[PDB]
Amino acid sequence: TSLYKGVYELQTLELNMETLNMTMPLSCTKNNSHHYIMVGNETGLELTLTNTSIINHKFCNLSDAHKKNLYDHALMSIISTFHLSIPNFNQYEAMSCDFNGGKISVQYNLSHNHCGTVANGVLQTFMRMAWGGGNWDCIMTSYQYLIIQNTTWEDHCQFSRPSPIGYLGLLSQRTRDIYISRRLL
Amino acid sequence: TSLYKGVYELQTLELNMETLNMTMPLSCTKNNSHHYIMVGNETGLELTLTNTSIINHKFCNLSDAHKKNLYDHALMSIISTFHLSIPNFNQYEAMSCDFNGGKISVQYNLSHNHCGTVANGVLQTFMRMAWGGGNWDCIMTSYQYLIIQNTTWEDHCQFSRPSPIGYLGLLSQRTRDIYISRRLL
Amino acid sequence: TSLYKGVYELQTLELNMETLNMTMPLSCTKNNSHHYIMVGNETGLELTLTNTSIINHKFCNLSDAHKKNLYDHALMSIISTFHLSIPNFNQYEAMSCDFNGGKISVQYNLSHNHCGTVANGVLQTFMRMAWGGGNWDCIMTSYQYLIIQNTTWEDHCQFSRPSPIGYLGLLSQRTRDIYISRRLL
Amino acid sequence: GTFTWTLSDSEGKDTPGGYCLTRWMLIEAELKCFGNTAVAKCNEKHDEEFCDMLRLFDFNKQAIQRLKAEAQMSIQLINKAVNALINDQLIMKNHLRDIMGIPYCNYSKYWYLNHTTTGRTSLPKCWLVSNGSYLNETHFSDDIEQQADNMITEMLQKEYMERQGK
Amino acid sequence: GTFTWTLSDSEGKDTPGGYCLTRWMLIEAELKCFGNTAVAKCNEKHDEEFCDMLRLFDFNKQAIQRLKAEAQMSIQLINKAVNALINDQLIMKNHLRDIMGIPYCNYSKYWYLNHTTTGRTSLPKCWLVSNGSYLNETHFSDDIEQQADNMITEMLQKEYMERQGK
Amino acid sequence: GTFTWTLSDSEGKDTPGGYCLTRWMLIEAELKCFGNTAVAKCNEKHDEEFCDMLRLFDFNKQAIQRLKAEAQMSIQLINKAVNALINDQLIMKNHLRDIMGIPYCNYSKYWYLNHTTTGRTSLPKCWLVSNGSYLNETHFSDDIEQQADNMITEMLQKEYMERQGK
Ligand SMILES: *[C@@H]1O[C@H](CO[C@@H]2O[C@@H](C)[C@@H](O)[C@@H](O)[C@@H]2O)[C@@H](O[C@@H]2O[C@H](CO)[C@@H](O[C@@H]3O[C@H](CO[C@H]4O[C@H](CO)[C@@H](O)[C@H](O)[C@@H]4O)[C@@H](O)[C@H](O)[C@@H]3O)[C@H](O)[C@H]2NC(C)=O)[C@H](O)[C@H]1NC(C)=O
Ligand SMILES: *[C@@H]1O[C@H](CO[C@@H]2O[C@@H](C)[C@@H](O)[C@@H](O)[C@@H]2O)[C@@H](O[C@@H]2O[C@H](CO)[C@@H](O[C@@H]3O[C@H](CO[C@H]4O[C@H](CO)[C@@H](O)[C@H](O)[C@@H]4O)[C@@H](O)[C@H](O)[C@@H]3O)[C@H](O)[C@H]2NC(C)=O)[C@H](O)[C@H]1NC(C)=O
Ligand SMILES: *[C@@H]1O[C@H](CO)[C@@H](O[C@@H]2O[C@H](CO)[C@@H](O[C@@H]3O[C@H](CO)[C@@H](O)[C@H](O[C@H]4O[C@H](CO)[C@@H](O)[C@H](O)[C@@H]4O)[C@@H]3O)[C@H](O)[C@H]2NC(C)=O)[C@H](O)[C@H]1NC(C)=O
Ligand SMILES: *[C@@H]1O[C@H](CO)[C@@H](O[C@@H]2O[C@H](CO)[C@@H](O[C@@H]3O[C@H](CO)[C@@H](O)[C@H](O[C@H]4O[C@H](CO)[C@@H](O)[C@H](O)[C@@H]4O)[C@@H]3O)[C@H](O)[C@H]2NC(C)=O)[C@H](O)[C@H]1NC(C)=O
Ligand SMILES: *[C@@H]1O[C@H](CO)[C@@H](O[C@@H]2O[C@H](CO)[C@@H](O[C@@H]3O[C@H](CO)[C@@H](O)[C@H](O[C@H]4O[C@H](CO)[C@@H](O)[C@H](O)[C@@H]4O)[C@@H]3O)[C@H](O)[C@H]2NC(C)=O)[C@H](O)[C@H]1NC(C)=O
Ligand SMILES: *[C@@H]1O[C@H](CO)[C@@H](O[C@@H]2O[C@H](CO)[C@@H](O[C@@H]3O[C@H](CO)[C@@H](O)[C@H](O)[C@@H]3O)[C@H](O)[C@H]2NC(C)=O)[C@H](O)[C@H]1NC(C)=O
Ligand SMILES: *[C@@H]1O[C@H](CO)[C@@H](O[C@@H]2O[C@H](CO)[C@@H](O[C@@H]3O[C@H](CO)[C@@H](O)[C@H](O)[C@@H]3O)[C@H](O)[C@H]2NC(C)=O)[C@H](O)[C@H]1NC(C)=O
Ligand SMILES: *[C@@H]1O[C@H](CO)[C@@H](O[C@@H]2O[C@H](CO)[C@@H](O[C@@H]3O[C@H](CO)[C@@H](O)[C@H](O)[C@@H]3O)[C@H](O)[C@H]2NC(C)=O)[C@H](O)[C@H]1NC(C)=O
Ligand SMILES: *[C@@H]1O[C@H](CO)[C@@H](O[C@@H]2O[C@H](CO)[C@@H](O[C@@H]3O[C@H](CO)[C@@H](O)[C@H](O)[C@@H]3O)[C@H](O)[C@H]2NC(C)=O)[C@H](O)[C@H]1NC(C)=O
Ligand SMILES: *[C@@H]1O[C@H](CO)[C@@H](O[C@@H]2O[C@H](CO)[C@@H](O[C@@H]3O[C@H](CO)[C@@H](O)[C@H](O)[C@@H]3O)[C@H](O)[C@H]2NC(C)=O)[C@H](O)[C@H]1NC(C)=O
Ligand SMILES: *[C@@H]1O[C@H](CO[C@@H]2O[C@@H](C)[C@@H](O)[C@@H](O)[C@@H]2O)[C@@H](O[C@@H]2O[C@H](CO)[C@@H](O)[C@H](O)[C@H]2NC(C)=O)[C@H](O)[C@H]1NC(C)=O
Ligand SMILES: *[C@@H]1O[C@H](CO[C@@H]2O[C@@H](C)[C@@H](O)[C@@H](O)[C@@H]2O)[C@@H](O[C@@H]2O[C@H](CO)[C@@H](O)[C@H](O)[C@H]2NC(C)=O)[C@H](O)[C@H]1NC(C)=O
Ligand SMILES: *[C@@H]1O[C@H](CO)[C@@H](O)[C@H](O)[C@H]1NC(C)=O
Ligand SMILES: *[C@@H]1O[C@H](CO)[C@@H](O)[C@H](O)[C@H]1NC(C)=O
Ligand SMILES: *[C@@H]1O[C@H](CO)[C@@H](O)[C@H](O)[C@H]1NC(C)=O
Ligand SMILES: *[C@@H]1O[C@H](CO)[C@@H](O)[C@H](O)[C@H]1NC(C)=O
Ligand SMILES: *[C@@H]1O[C@H](CO)[C@@H](O)[C@H](O)[C@H]1NC(C)=O
Ligand SMILES: *[C@@H]1O[C@H](CO)[C@@H](O)[C@H](O)[C@H]1NC(C)=O
Ligand SMILES: *[C@@H]1O[C@H](CO)[C@@H](O)[C@H](O)[C@H]1NC(C)=O
Repeated sequence: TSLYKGVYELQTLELNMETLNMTMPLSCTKNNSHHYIMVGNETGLELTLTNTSIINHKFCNLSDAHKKNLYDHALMSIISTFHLSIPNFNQYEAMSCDFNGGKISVQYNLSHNHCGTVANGVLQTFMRMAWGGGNWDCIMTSYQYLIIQNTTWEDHCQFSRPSPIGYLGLLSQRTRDIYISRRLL
Repeated sequence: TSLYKGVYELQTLELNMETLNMTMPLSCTKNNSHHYIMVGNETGLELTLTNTSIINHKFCNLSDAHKKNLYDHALMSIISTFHLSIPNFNQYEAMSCDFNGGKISVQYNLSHNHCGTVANGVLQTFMRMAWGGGNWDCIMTSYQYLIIQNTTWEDHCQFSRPSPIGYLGLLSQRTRDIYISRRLL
Repeated sequence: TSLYKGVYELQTLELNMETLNMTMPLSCTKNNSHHYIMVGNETGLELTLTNTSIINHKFCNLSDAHKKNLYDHALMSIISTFHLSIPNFNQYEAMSCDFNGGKISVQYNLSHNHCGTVANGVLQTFMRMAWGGGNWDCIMTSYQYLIIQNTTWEDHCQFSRPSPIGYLGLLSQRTRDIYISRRLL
Repeated sequence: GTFTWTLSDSEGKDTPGGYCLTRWMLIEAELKCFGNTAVAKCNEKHDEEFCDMLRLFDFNKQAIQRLKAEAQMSIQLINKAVNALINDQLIMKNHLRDIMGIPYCNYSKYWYLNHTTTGRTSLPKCWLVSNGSYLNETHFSDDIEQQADNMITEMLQKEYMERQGK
Repeated sequence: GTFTWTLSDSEGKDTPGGYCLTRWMLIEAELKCFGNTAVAKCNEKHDEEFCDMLRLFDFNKQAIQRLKAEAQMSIQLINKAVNALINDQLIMKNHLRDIMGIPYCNYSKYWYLNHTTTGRTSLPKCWLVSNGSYLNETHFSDDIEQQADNMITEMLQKEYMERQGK
Repeated sequence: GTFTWTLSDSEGKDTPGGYCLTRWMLIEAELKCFGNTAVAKCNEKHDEEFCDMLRLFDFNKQAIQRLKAEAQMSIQLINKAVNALINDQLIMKNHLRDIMGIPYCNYSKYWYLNHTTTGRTSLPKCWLVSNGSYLNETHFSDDIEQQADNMITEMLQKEYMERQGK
């Protein structure tokens, strides 16, 4: 109905990204706090911002998880990409995990210049990962925990459409801002 | 003899890439199972697919090898690139090594769904490195082991021409798909 | 005063890159031996080639420094980038550090083919980092130590203008030539 | 490096060397075929989000057709192909615009002009979002006008060169 | 990937869609504005050091204006934006030329031509350095002559196209 | 980023701004000089395998001439120059075509057209391989015809613009 130069009618299209599900992961946002990344039609990860922690120990037994080799390889790959993308992560106590039985549960304790804290790096990475919704690029929230757990497929994308863009963009961020912890990497 | 559009004869050329030997590694294939990457005209790496293992221990004393600093630095760099290019490597016992006296001996135990195995990841990296020769992109072979040993220069390139392409392409693959094994890298 | 084609005057401009101080680090050269990378108008790193060592122990307590979390995060990032950019670093005793109280002190011991030594890789990385003007690209100097310590602002750029180019270029070099020290990274 | 994936030949003969998006790939569940002119830009442009989404979709279809698809996912395949498929820096630029409060692209919606009489169209450009909502048409009408002008100038130049050759 | 940062609109109206370098960004403390022709090349070329410095400076300005600046630095911001702003391979090329003894660009100094009568200019190209000193003008005068030749050829071709349109 | 290596000036004066491959770089042990027109495409194209091999060979020669070559190799040098010399994504695309059963380039063999009378040629394109053998010439003759048609159109346009200038 909108006519430009008298001869050019303006038209739009919207891509149904959902059809990419078998060849790339799809991230979406349910609301401010809840976000999902689905891999195929059967499994995925739920990312929750929450005041209720679910892990009450200081362990993250990654090597035992690898040796047991019970987890889903795609989910562990995604988790690794997320963690390697965090900038300036230097408080290993802030991350606790549970992999018993092959499940994937990772919890970041965000409680405490506020910019140079684990909470900021974690939240920036989370913002990049779902890309769905302080000084310089600094982010702060009121949430005490970020929890990442495996989940089955369900139509979660109420606030934003599923998209692989965040994950693909984050792929290049891996190891970009990691610190050296020993002289021999 | 082959005229196109009446006035354009079709001609061809083939590059002798062996002349690049001093500035970049050259890979070639001997047969289905045996492939080589030579560095200059003096030394190189022989990669063999075989049922006959040559190492019968579970050690890989990389730190001690670095300490002694007797190996060829270029060959160790190539080994590092190869290992860092393997996707989703999570069975450290599957890789064994011997470096005494500066020698390089590396053995990947490929014995075992078949898509989600160390065998597949190792074989994809090897396939890229030499360019020779399952679900999705997954690869399986009948060999039980992949062995990497230093070797002297000899005219081995019977099946494929020497080429730097595999190594150069693999350079960008480094660390792209490695897992996290601790919270502080 | 320089006329080309009778109608085209040749004119020049020079950028004051110092004005970028707030958004990217700026490196400059004092003389052959001394080079600096400043971060903002308040802090930075002094890099010195010297015969006078300041550290006489073999420790580098990187993990304790991370745990204590007293250092400047930007300076630690720059140090991490520098170290991860060194090619083929394989003698961890050659690098010593002091981080007590949030200070940064790093000392590379360059004393000893001469090309395949820690001295060569560290010096190439340092040359790249400041870029202020052996066989192949190999570098050798008569200095026994490279010392990196934090410093406050002063007008240091007598020999070369401040520039961010070296740091930005080195960002892509990170981890490109690091050796594997274990099977499970 | 730079993207390299060549688009597969369009199924629809109306656009011989163009590309067609079938009913499954679009929300309006219709078929949209784009001509040679728009698709030729996708080989050389570096800032067209739409050409990166086209490469993604084409890779998806070809992978589904030539490889035996299974429900368990091969993250490795896309992990290796991603930089051959899309410019991750386009993504970074959209992120930077987002964090700076500048209107940005969510790769969801695209606008293009359609020359009713002939059926020729322009290369779709991303419909930007800002403050959580799509921009109103009046906010970027200048870009649409620019697109009409360029499609005019290029058509005139092609017609002139045609006249020249004859 | 490839650089993507779009230059912000020039403050000076003399160059409607061009770019202006203010007194602070230059050592001679004057204002130098470059026209649409030179700045449009910055969108498609990959080897123009000057277009990478323009993108860096524009990023700097935009960050200073849209983000709350503090003296403590956000290293992370530039770490993420770098490849969206500049081609690090340009840097690698200049480094390789340096270590091989070929004159190289150290991003300080640039030369360009000025058509006195009209004031239109060409895109500045780096003044190379070698052996610790700037090249003498006689050492690269051929490139300057070539640039003049390009400025001629292109202007005549645009004028022809103009003739074609009328 | 993007490749940046500028090709060194051709030794042969027959091609003033082109490039020459000496007898050592080819299996047929002869000298092949390509003109400035074909080699100029190598500065802007991103998908020409031949231009990436040219950059590799030129880097090899320049490194051998300006650096003191020794038998022990400086792998670091090529490790840092690689992305400045070639697009690794071209390699990734050829790998993806290989694993999908699509004909692919193994960088060994290249074909080009020769205008006998004048001696001008086109930019060589990789001779694809499939199922362990080179494709038969009849399988890709359409691409050769496309190359001839494009070379004709560009030639006609250059003479027209010449006529324009006079
Ligand atoms: C993450 O991993 C930790 C540590 O795992 C241990 O160490 C690694 C390196 C491997 O060797 C593992 O096999 C080890 O288990 C786990 O914590 C451990 O949990 C186990 C199982 O519950 C505990 O073992 C039991 O502990 C009780 C007695 O503990 C006391 O004595 C031991 C030995 O002296 C001592 O280490 C401990 O501190 C206590 O003093 C008892 O029920 C029983 O006999 C058994 O020994 C083990 O003690 C725990 N280790 C520590 C250091 O607390 C986490 O459970 C695991 N988490 C997940 C989610 O998997
Ligand atoms: C790779 O590295 C392993 C481990 O090396 C050890 O650990 C590293 C961290 C360093 O500290 C090394 O110096 C250590 O040796 C090597 O295995 C070791 O080989 C050495 C040399 O043959 C063995 O030392 C001998 O072992 C015999 C007795 O062993 C018994 O007693 C020791 C001590 O209590 C005990 O550790 C071992 O399990 C046995 O119970 C004997 O001939 C002699 O006295 C001497 O001690 C050493 O024992 C080995 N360590 C282990 C854990 O088995 C590998 O040889 C090396 N491989 C390669 C290919 O390089
Ligand atoms: C990029 O940003 C844009 C702009 O914000 C964003 O557009 C929004 O998308 C959401 C999600 O699709 C839209 O919300 C929908 O609106 C209505 C009313 O509620 C319903 O159709 C939807 O809910 C139904 O469908 C859901 C999915 O099946 C179910 O989960 C749910 O139970 C309902 O059945 C849904 O809420 C929203 O309207 C638009 N906004 C605008 C202005 O159009 C876009 O999604 C973003 N793209 C990406 C890839 O993130
Ligand atoms: C790209 O793909 C092509 C096509 O598949 C592939 O070409 C093959 O190259 C190999 C290696 O050059 C050729 O093998 C030769 O074959 C003949 C016939 O037996 C022999 O003359 C040759 O033996 C000579 O060379 C040996 C090694 O130097 C010596 O040991 C021996 O004494 C001889 O001097 C040699 O085996 C093969 O014929 C072609 N195949 C075809 C169809 O042309 C090419 O290698 C691939 N390139 C890359 C880089 O992978
Ligand atoms: C690119 O290469 C060029 C050419 O080599 C190089 O230019 C050089 O810059 C330095 C630093 O600005 C110049 O040295 C200056 O020379 C005079 C005489 O000493 C003085 O003006 C300067 O000293 C004063 O100013 C300094 C800066 O504020 C103070 O630190 C100092 O205390 C003095 O107050 C200074 O020494 C040198 O002359 C030029 N060379 C030429 C040939 O013009 C440029 O720096 C290189 N750029 C990069 C980014 O590497
Ligand atoms: C997430 O991090 C917060 C902040 O560190 C943790 O809360 C902290 O819990 C510790 C104990 O684990 C408290 O330390 C103790 O506090 C009192 C004195 O203040 C006393 O009992 C001991 O001497 C000891 O110091 C600490 O105060 C508390 N910090 C707070 C509440 O700000 C929290 O436990 C972490 N959550 C998880 C799930 O790990
Ligand atoms: C490895 O590659 C190197 C570099 O291409 C090869 O060295 C080069 O070998 C050629 C052929 O022998 C030499 O050319 C000849 O040199 C002299 C005059 O210099 C003379 O005999 C001939 O007229 C001819 O030009 C070339 O100089 C030489 N280059 C260097 C720097 O040594 C080498 O042959 C290759 N090795 C293998 C096993 O292929
Ligand atoms: C390469 O990997 C294979 C597979 O893991 C290794 O063979 C395995 O060898 C172990 C012992 O080292 C065998 O375990 C033992 O088996 C029997 C019961 O089955 C019994 O003796 C013990 O209780 C123990 O479980 C294991 O079965 C065997 N796996 C096979 C044959 O599939 C092989 O040793 C590796 N090669 C090298 C050179 O290390
Ligand atoms: C580091 O670079 C920054 C950014 O260029 C410099 O801050 C800027 O300094 C200039 C020159 O003093 C300021 O311009 C002046 O500002 C006021 C009006 O705003 C007035 O005095 C003048 O008319 C002139 O425009 C500029 O505002 C200031 N920018 C900010 C954001 O503070 C800084 O000086 C440089 N630091 C060093 C140590 O060189
Ligand atoms: C920087 O590295 C140099 C070279 O490694 C260090 O000098 C070395 O110091 C060690 C002792 O720490 C010397 O080893 C001892 O030497 C004599 C026999 O030569 C004897 O006392 C012992 O049996 C032992 O082998 C070593 O010779 C010496 N190397 C030299 C002088 O070239 C230097 O200490 C390091 N600097 C710092 C600050 O750590
Ligand atoms: C989740 O809880 C926080 C408060 O966490 C408490 O304070 C921390 C410092 C630490 O001691 C925790 O253990 C405590 O549970 C809520 O933050 C409040 O937010 C409101 C609304 O913005 C604000 O007015 C209050 O001042 C905040 N309180 C504090 C102490 O900062 C936060 O809102 C909770 N999140 C949700 C979604 O309910
Ligand atoms: C810094 O000192 C070196 C010499 O270091 C000594 O020798 C080493 C082998 C090792 O044992 C160190 O601990 C010693 O302190 C000086 O190198 C000399 O340089 C001159 C001039 O180039 C040369 O003629 C001498 O042969 C060198 N000496 C040696 C032993 O190699 C170097 O010059 C000193 N640098 C400065 C700035 O003072
Ligand atoms: C490959 O060549 C080696 C070395 O001669 C030989 O031992 C082996 O049998 C060959 N392998 C195959 C699969 O033909
Ligand atoms: C492997 O390297 C060692 C150390 O130089 C050497 O002695 C040995 O001969 C090499 N092995 C082979 C098979 O060439
Ligand atoms: C370089 O400058 C430093 C700092 O002023 C000074 O101590 C040193 O003597 C200088 N070095 C040389 C070699 O001139
Ligand atoms: C640095 O600049 C800030 C303003 O951005 C100012 O507060 C401070 O005094 C300056 N520091 C120095 C040492 O000049
Ligand atoms: C969204 O909100 C910001 C302030 O939060 C405001 O500056 C901006 O103009 C708003 N966007 C629109 C499109 O009005
Ligand atoms: C600088 O020295 C090199 C050799 O070291 C020489 O080739 C070059 O010509 C010198 N520079 C100038 C500008 O003359
Ligand atoms: C090679 O064989 C495969 C099946 O193994 C077949 O699909 C393919 O068409 C063959 N190659 C060619 C060029 O026909």
